[PDB]
Amino acid sequence: ERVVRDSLAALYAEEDGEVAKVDGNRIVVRYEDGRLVEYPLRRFYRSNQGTALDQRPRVVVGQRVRKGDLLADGPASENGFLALGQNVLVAIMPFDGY
Amino acid sequence: FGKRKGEGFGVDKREVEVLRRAEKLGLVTPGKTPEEQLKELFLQGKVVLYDGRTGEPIEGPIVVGQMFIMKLYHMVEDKMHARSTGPYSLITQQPLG
Amino acid sequence: SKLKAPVFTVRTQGREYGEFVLEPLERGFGVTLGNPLRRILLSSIPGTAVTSVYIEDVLHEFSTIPGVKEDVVEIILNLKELVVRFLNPSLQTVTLLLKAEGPKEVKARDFLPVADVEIMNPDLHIATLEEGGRLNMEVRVDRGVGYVPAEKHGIKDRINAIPVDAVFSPVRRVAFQVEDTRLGQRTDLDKLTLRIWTDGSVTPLEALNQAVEILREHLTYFSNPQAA
Amino acid sequence: SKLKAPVFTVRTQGREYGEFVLEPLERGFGVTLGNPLRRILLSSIPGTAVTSVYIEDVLHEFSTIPGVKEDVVEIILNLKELVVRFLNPSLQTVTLLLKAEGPKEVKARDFLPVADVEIMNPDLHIATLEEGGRLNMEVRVDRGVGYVPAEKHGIKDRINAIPVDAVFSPVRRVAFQVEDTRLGQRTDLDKLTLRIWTDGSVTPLEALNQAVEILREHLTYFSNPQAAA
Amino acid sequence: EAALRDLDEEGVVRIGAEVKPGDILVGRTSFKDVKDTSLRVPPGEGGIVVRTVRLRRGDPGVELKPGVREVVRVYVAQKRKLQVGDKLANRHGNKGVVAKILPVEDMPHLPDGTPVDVILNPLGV
Amino acid sequence: AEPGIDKLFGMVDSKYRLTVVVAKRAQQLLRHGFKNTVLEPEERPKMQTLEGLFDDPNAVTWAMKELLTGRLVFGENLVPEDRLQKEMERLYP
Amino acid sequence: VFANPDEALLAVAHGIVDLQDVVTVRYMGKRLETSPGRILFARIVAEAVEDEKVAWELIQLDVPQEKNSLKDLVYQAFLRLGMEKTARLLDALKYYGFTFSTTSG
Repeated sequence: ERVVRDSLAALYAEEDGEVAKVDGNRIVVRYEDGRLVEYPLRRFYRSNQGTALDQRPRVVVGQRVRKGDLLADGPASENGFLALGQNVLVAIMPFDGY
Repeated sequence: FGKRKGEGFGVDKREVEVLRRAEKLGLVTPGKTPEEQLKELFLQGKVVLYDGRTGEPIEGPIVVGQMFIMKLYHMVEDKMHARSTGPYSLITQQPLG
Repeated sequence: SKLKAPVFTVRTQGREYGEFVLEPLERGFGVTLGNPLRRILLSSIPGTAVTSVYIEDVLHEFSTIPGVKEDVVEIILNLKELVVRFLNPSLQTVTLLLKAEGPKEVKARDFLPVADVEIMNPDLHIATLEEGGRLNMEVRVDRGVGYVPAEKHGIKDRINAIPVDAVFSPVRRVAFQVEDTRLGQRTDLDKLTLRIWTDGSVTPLEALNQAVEILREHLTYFSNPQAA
Repeated sequence: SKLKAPVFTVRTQGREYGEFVLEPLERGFGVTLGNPLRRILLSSIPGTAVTSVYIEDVLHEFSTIPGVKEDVVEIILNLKELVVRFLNPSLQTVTLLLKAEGPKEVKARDFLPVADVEIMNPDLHIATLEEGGRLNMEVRVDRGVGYVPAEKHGIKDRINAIPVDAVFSPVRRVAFQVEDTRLGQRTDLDKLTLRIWTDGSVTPLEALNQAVEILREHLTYFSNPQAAA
Repeated sequence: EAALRDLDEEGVVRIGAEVKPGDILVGRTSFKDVKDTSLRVPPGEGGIVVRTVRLRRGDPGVELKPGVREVVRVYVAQKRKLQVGDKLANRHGNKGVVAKILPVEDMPHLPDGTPVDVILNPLGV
Repeated sequence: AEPGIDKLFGMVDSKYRLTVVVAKRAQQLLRHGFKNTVLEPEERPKMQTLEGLFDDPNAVTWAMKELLTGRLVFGENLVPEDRLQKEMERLYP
Repeated sequence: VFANPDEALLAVAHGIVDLQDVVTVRYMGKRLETSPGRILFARIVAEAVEDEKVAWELIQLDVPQEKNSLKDLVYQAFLRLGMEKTARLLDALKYYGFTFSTTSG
């Protein structure tokens, strides 16, 4: 979680507030200050190495968000945790020389 | 195992054969019920496994579990390359790299 | 000392789970019967799958829709979990139409009814629409067998349609259990139990019957010896 | 779009060896057909075997016979390889009697003829008698399936009889191989090769046909659910 | 016209078109009375065209090199699935190339019917 | 392994001489369109395609088979090259 | 006590004995106190080299087959039979080794 947070890849709520608008390219949040803040989302962007880095919203309209709460997941992130691969069922055994 | 026992199933014959083999291998203690030996194998991280091609079990218990695995940036798609003829260099007149 | 014809027992749970017991069998015949049936059930049972998707104002899979939380890739991922039952054996392909406006939670039940077509998981979540968002979709569903990648079939009905990887198999899981039994004086006889989990499009009994028919047809092929 | 019916090819070496090729097949069907056929061929083909042996002046299988070079084990092992064919289906068990004396090479054909029974390998070597050696034996032959060890049945005509392991199976060995093959654009098809060694009483083709018929008869059992639990 | 289907009226491939090796992405002609010098997809590449960017002389903030009237860039996307020859690794230094993809019915499975997803050789430990 | 490779290796004093002989015989077969072969019509190397069995196009395989038959003579200074080629052309245009 | 290797391997196929059990088998006119697995290995070599006596001469029956014994077998097969038959033997060894490593557990 610290690795995900410190890379500035994901989006977190600046203050305590409530989510007003959610989209595949936009999140508009209404903070308790009364100020509307709109965060655009980076979508299908080419990295230096050709990989696609996009942010996907993880919040719903009307949801209450505290300070530091996750708003959108970055690339290789699952609910704010570093997600570099997949959890698979493995067996440790030889198999026909393959 | 309680899942299996609730549905009304006992120990498989193939599991009995594997338990005999593991008893010979020294992985379980002789004199216990098949469920106790199965639990001993499970506590060693090993389960009875069946071969999908034949349906017979693997002759010994096999380590099975969840593993975290990542795909690496080295992709065969970006590497496979072939040439018959093509561009040549200015001075040496030899194929480019 | 030949064995009497075994008894065959059927237990069913919904349209999705089935247990089929055959006992008593000779020693070793439990695996001999269970394994080929399991392989055929997991490999060769025909079913239905989503093969094509068209979305209005969408040009490719790598785009987003205004007013919709999920991108097209995630929408197609959700649509790949749709279970469609064809009530008619002759029916080969259908096109389901979806029209929705936000704010709402578009599920599989929001598809317009079609004759001789049923949706076995109407609660399956498809998309989330906010105020101002709209979703107009046309989903083409085909009959088939096996796993056919989108790059293989390449099915497009319109210019902007997106081909979808098709997983036609309706069977989700197959297990079989061989248990010890006896008959009078004989010992070490087999009792076979097949456990079949399907998606509800096809029942376990139907899948078992089709697997048995396929095995019988393949056994037929050993009937015409030819010289080498 | 289902694929054309496969081609079945045979290659027979006497009554003893056979190769059978089935191709092309759908992906994965090679082992799906090979494994059950191998199990049935090794386990369920009806046959005959020597099941018991009585020799006078012999108290157990670890004894010896004066006048005969071989010990009891060698005669029992030679009898294990005797191939006998029953001619009528009503016959179940047969006693074959062997009278021999004098310096001689006792072969299979020296057995006293019984009716509706045929020794397929009369040239098989049973024993060697020296001067002053005698051999009076009664071998009990039954019909069965598979392999049954002597201690499992333990059948004895009388108290001095020696039980013998019954190799009922007429099939001596089964091997099979699945190879990748292609037809047109498709490249994941299977070609299945089956090699069968029998003992000569049944040809490999007949054994394969019997195994296929057994599998079909077992598949017919999935039809009428008497029990509806 | 089979080679010019996906180009728009400005000579650039349209967004959403699928492109395969040999297909034209941007059309261009050079004074040879003109000859084909178009941009095509190199061998072993291609996919779906997702973006096009055009920069012309005079556009605010553009600093082209002298002599170049305009520049066109095309962004093409691919969805890559796991295939034979790809590299996988765990966090403990075990790395390997995928050598075989088996159907589900060939995989080893638990007695409850669940098949495994990956088979690792014990000789690496 | 190539069929009869042990015999071929035993037929010569040096393995490179075997390679040279095989290559030269393959060139001879290619030059005359396989009409100068010493193989009987049932020893010809075959190749299996969809239409049917045809002649093997690979001349090196033909050369090894011919060397196996033992009907070819090889050595140093057997015949002048020009006369050899002219005579070959005379028998096989 | 088995009359021939086929009977011993058939008994193995029926679960009577395992490949690692020591029994008595009659092979090549002799009574060998050996295991069905070693008999099977001998048969593998004999069928690979298409020669029963030479294969019997090449193999070391009374030891488990490991790296050094297999290397010595390959060298002796090369010397006695030639590289073509050595290649056949190597392919057979590879196939059977993979097959038995998969099911060994």
